[PDB]
Amino acid sequence: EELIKEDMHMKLYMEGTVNNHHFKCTSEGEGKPYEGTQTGRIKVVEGGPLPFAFDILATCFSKTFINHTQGIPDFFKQSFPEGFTWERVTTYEDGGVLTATQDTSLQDGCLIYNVKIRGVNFPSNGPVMQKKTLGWEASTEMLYPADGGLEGRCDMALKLVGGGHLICNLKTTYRSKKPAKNLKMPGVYFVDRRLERIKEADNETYVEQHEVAVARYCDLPSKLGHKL
Amino acid sequence: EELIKEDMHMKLYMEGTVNNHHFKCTSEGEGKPYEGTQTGRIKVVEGGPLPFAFDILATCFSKTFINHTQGIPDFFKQSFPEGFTWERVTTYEDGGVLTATQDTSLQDGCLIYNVKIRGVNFPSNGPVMQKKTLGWEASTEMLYPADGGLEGRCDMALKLVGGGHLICNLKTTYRSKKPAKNLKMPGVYFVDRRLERIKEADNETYVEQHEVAVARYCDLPSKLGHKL
Repeated sequence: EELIKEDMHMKLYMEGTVNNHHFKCTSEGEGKPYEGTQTGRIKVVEGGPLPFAFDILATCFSKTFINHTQGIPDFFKQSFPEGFTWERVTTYEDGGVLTATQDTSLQDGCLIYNVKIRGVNFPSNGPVMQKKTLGWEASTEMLYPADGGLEGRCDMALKLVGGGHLICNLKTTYRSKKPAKNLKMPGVYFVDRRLERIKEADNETYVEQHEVAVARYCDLPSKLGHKL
Repeated sequence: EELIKEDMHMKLYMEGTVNNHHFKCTSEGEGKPYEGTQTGRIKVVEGGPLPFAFDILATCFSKTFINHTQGIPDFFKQSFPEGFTWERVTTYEDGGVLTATQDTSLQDGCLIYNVKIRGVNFPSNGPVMQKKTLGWEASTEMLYPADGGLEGRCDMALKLVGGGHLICNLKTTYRSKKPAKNLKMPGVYFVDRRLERIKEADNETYVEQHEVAVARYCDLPSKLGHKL
């Protein structure tokens, strides 16, 4: 955590496939890890233009930049210098499935991300393959300790050209590369986010994204103590 | 909404099956619809004792009692006197699937609920059929307008004897019995809840449950206006 400063930069490398279309991306950005804000500027550097909506890649581009306040133990910031990994399956209600695995490390004061994606069964006439999406609504992820790490569960709503939504479900496992001895685990908690597309160009082969993410425990009264 | 007073009572009838076990329940309770709090006292009146954890029925026992503040249009309170319905499928990560359909009406100043449940494929040696559960964690449901009504998506964590969790996903459709002409629809929003078992007796054939539920829009700054 002393390694995670008030301002920090990131660099990312990504490779993957979605329905038999291969691609690679890179990004660089910066943010304020304790305020929960960050910006990523992303280039598709192989396989552009992608034949699918860039939106389905948005959550692959940063858990160190969540505002955990001084009250919630921060699994992610605590993991440095060793870092941590995440592994996710996102399931779309029209059948698309996107798996992703990620490594986060700290090198020369810069966060370094390496992400690998594999998506299949996106319907050819669906909004993702037809590029009829308009970004994500805000969301809430529930995180809970499981087997020495954290698991996350989140349902997200993708805005559609024409006004509807297409929903997906995210199941994520977060694992620290630091021994359990050295981690204070949080209880069950929540991260509220708003991830927004700020800019794009050349048929989505350049995209700028911003996220704000703030953690909380449930602050509702408890009748089991306590309790308002 | 003038029909929904600061204190209101409820009565419920429930019938269903879970893995070839038939049962019926009734409940009666009261709450403060604008404060988002309620209590239900529930009896298993046929098929008791149930061979499964009562916890899987908990979310079948009340959307009128959500605190929507004065800022979020309240789909549920607006629906009266006609009322509304909900239909849900809850999918457990170990394979159990529970479908439920519900009618809410207002009769003589009392809310009346009629619920029908059908659950299948709960693993015989799983925590539900072995009655190794210890209640639910707090949760957040995302609600969004869809096709004249609202849909909800929520992931919940069931506490397990021994310390783990078993996760499930809830997909719900809420439909008003009042014509669209007469409803102000909310935008996408969130309901945070804490549902707690207060009391139980005679092998879970009597259960008292309390819920607190408070709605919010995402209050995080937006870089698309606006924006802190």
